[PDB]
Amino acid sequence: GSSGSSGPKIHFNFELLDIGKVFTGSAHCYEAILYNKGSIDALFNMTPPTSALGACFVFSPKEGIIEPSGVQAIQISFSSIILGNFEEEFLVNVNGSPEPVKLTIRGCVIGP
Repeated sequence: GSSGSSGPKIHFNFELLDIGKVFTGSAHCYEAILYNKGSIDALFNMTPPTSALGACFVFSPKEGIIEPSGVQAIQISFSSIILGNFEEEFLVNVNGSPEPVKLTIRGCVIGP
C-alpha cells in the first residue's frame, strides 16, 4: 500500500524470543513459526547478522516460500563460546513488503 506505510504480510508466532541462559560450547535447539497472511505465495528470505554473537545463529531455510493462509517452521540454531549477555536482531527480506519482519532474540552465555 503506497500510502499509509504498512508492514509485512508474514508474522512470527511471537515478537521476542528469550532463550535465557545457555551453557558455553553447546548447541541450542530453537524454532519459530511464521504465519503468511498473504492471499498468494509469499517469498521470504533471512538476512545474515553483522555482529559475532549474531552470526553463530543459523536460521533456515535460508529462503523459500510460505503458502497463503498457512505457516512455516523456522529452524534456529545458536552456538558460541563468547560468554556474557548479547543482543542481536534478525530481519526477513520479503518481495514487495515495505519492511522486513524484524526479530529480536535475547540470550545469555555462561560457563564453568
